[PDB]
Amino acid sequence: FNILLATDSYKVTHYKQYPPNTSKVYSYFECREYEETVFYGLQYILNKYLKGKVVTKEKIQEAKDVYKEHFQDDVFNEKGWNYILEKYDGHLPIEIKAVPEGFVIPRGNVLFTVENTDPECYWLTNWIETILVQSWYPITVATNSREQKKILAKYLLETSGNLDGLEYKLHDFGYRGVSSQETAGIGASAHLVNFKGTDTVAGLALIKKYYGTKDPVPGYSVPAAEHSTITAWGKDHEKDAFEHIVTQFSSVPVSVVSDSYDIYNACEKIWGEDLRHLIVSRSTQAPLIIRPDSGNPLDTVLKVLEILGKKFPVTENSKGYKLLPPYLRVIQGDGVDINTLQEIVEGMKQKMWSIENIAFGSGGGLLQKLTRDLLNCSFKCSYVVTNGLGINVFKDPVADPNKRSKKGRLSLHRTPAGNFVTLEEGKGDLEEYGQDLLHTVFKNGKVTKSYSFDEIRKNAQLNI
Amino acid sequence: FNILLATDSYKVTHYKQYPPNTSKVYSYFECREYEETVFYGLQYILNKYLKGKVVTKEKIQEAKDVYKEHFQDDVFNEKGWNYILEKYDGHLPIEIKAVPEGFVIPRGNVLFTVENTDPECYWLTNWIETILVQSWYPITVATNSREQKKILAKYLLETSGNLDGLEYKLHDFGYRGVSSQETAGIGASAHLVNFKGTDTVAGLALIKKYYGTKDPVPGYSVPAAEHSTITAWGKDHEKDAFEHIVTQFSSVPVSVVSDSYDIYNACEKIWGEDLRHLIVSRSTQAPLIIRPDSGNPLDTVLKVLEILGKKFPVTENSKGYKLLPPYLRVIQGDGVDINTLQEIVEGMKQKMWSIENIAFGSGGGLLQKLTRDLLNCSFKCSYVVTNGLGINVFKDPVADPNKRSKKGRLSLHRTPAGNFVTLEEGKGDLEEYGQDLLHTVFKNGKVTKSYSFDEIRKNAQLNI
Ligand SMILES: Nc1ncnc2c1ncn2[C@@H]1O[C@H](COP(=O)(O)CP(=O)(O)O)[C@@H](O)[C@H]1O
Ligand SMILES: Nc1ncnc2c1ncn2[C@@H]1O[C@H](COP(=O)(O)CP(=O)(O)O)[C@@H](O)[C@H]1O
Repeated sequence: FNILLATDSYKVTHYKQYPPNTSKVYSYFECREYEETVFYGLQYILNKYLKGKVVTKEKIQEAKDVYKEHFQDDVFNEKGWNYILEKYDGHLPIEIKAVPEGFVIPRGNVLFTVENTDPECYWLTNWIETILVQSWYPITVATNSREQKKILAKYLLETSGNLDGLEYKLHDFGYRGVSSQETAGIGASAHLVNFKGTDTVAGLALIKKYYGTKDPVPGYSVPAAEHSTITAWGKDHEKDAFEHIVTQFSSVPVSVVSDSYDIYNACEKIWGEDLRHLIVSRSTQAPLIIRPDSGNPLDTVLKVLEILGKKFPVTENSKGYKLLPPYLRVIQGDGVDINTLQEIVEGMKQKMWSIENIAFGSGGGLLQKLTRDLLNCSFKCSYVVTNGLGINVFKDPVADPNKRSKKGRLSLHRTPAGNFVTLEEGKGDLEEYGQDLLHTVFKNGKVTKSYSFDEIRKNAQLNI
Repeated sequence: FNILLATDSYKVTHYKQYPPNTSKVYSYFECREYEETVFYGLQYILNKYLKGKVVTKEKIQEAKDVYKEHFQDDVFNEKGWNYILEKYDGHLPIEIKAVPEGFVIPRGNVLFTVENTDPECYWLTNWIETILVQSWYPITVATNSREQKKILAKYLLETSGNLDGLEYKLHDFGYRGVSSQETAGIGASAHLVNFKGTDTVAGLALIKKYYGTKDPVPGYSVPAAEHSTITAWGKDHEKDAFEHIVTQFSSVPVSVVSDSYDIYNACEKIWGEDLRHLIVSRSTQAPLIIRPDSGNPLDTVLKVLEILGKKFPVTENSKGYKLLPPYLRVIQGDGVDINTLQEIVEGMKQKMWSIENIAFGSGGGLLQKLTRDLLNCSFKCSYVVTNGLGINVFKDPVADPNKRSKKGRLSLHRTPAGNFVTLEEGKGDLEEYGQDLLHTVFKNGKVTKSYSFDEIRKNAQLNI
């Protein structure tokens, strides 16, 4: 990895575009006015890409050669990078201040600020915009995950009277459905800010390396069939496949994909009749989890539940909602995103089914179907010093007031009612609103302030 | 990077789930029935992740320990993995056959197949599903980028009578808008199958390392302002910003974001009067490229063109469409995806503006707003050998015929009319349909057939 090659091409020329005698460029990240965002993921970037000796004589030469061909010209700022190498032993002269990770913050508030700490390196702040802006992704995954947890909590409370099991109710199965290995680890770690369940091993390793937890792992999984392990038995042997699998995993929970040929038949005749004896013997600590995986997600779930309700001993919990026996559960892993999750739980509640009966798996919906537009993640310059004079800078496009950016030096504060406000134009120096909530997390090549994953989870909790 | 840790967790238990006495699991990848897809990206994954000695004792222990905590149980198949270490010096006993990269293939056809080459390794075919299915992403980016190129081609032809500059009409600005560094490089390279322009330099490194071109670089870029380099001058000095930049880059094309404050004023009064003299003197090889970046994408483009056509000498081309002077162009980079690109060119044609006038930048729309669902990318088992008998396996969910998978051993053929057919149930052996288009690309830890990026581009060409 070469930081000199991890920027948008066109930023290679920007050092020639600033007003002459600019000694300072100060920029900020916000999610422009999903009402509140979880701040997560910056520390990963600081550690993996930004900290330490990131410039070498070989990296300079590599970038020189690449840009010569990419531009067919010599725009590359070889001198500026040589300066950083010689003066700072390749350590970036940059200060980054940030809200603590895990913090839940309303939209349109400053989340982090970047500035150069050497006047020669005015051009550096925005060189690193590209890399730092990728934090949109773990912010957005964490926020969307947390929004889903809010929905799950509402209906579990309504239908059961408590939140037992909540943190296992939405499980990450997005490994194959993301755009890369590196994305898999980052997104899975972001989901684990809110939940405990992941099939994406790389998330755990990222957390261990970049954040740290008290546990050996933050993420968990249970044995489960896939279509290949059922259909390999042949069409006429779906029952033999079912019986082999539940018997192989008779004392731990086991998920079994049941829609290979006919989901309604598998539930009513195979699970509900031929193999019933192997289900009702099972422990509360080791349920069979029936997995539909096709058809209309709500309609399938309701019909699966009605079928099981006629074949197995259903009870009524203290809220008046129907509850399967504890050795039997359902998981819906097909077509799950925030919208369909809401429809499924509302539709279950309407038909008097406890949210205790169900859990969810999500892949693309959880980790891939998300863009920087969802939270309007944006990084803009708000303050420059030119000729020793500091000036408040901003954009304000005529045709879109939503893209208006903030002015001057920024700080984040608690209001007297305990909400958040971002003060502009250096006004946080007036001290009418207490101390700035941003901390310096990076300075001159060093990470200066850090958070364990446990602090992060704590910060990201629902009100409850 | 540990391949034993690069699967969905639940797959760890699948060696216990297949029928006893199974010696072969054969699986295939298709984009289930955007009617034709560009097959691109597998060769990256083969080289980075799959080839050579991928198993070591250290990797085995690491996996063993992680899995003990994740599952809170001993389910990891140490014996299977140790067998591969000792018998094959850690090389994967797997054969993969694939259609050549760059091939454009209709929906619902086999694109690659995977099988174990040693009966002891039956479980390995689907171990590596997760990592292989990640090919959905470069497949999908290349396909969606080619589809935008068809739209571009159509309207450029209709409005100008040729395709000059087509390969430069859609520029990749998606670096900051993707989910990670790795995605950035994979996505940029997939876009370069169809176009020449990227600001994501990692795409170029990937292509050189994994595919190779006779070109010194496969992608190119031009000097461009951002809001920071314009707004830094202060609100009253937009004109000085503009002036400084076009003078810095007088002899090459230069793109200037013009909507910081009021794009309509910038075009009419700043470019159109104040700085008109610095524009009209410019070379055809070095235009000013005006960049709007807000408002309704179509409306803003049209109004920008209306303003400019009143301040600058418009001609009418041989097809009757209006054309700005060669020193003056426009680039829309805001809000651009396949849908809006189509609306803009059609809006332009309706108002009698040539598509020669415009180029497009796309970020999230190009590299991030895509999922596995768009082309229904799917990997499924179609054939097993159990007790020395081959059986044809498939799924066929009652409620969703779109999810029916293919049966038996598969091959891809040219039809007599020159289309594609996938033969099922090993019927390709009857040899009624000429050569199987799938070629072995991986066998037993070695990459066996490679494509340069040059063949890939040639294979992915438009009809025209
Ligand atoms: N064991 C499991 N439990 C719950 N959901 C699962 C699951 N295995 C797979 N899924 C669901 O199915 C997705 C993976 O898609 P598949 O490759 O199994 C089916 P298809 O996309 O080929 O039609 C996951 O992202 C998840 O939503
Ligand atoms: N030089 C340029 N030419 C064309 N489009 C550009 C561009 N620079 C940025 N863009 C467009 O804007 C996207 C980057 O978003 P920005 O951070 O510049 C504005 P915002 O996202 O904060 O509202 C790029 O992916 C691209 O579509």
